[PDB]
Amino acid sequence: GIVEQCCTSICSLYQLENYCN
Amino acid sequence: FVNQHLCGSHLVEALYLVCGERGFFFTPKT
Repeated sequence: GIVEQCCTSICSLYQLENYCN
Repeated sequence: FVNQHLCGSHLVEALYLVCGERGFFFTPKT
């Protein structure tokens, strides 16, 4: 999920955006 | 070297920015 994708690893804008409501 | 990881309060601030008026759900690990 978001912590593994963006904290442990590095994520891109549309990966982040997909977590939005 | 500069750190690209987004963790903790920095991660929820990123969501606040990108999600804008759409909002979001989030669960702190803390």
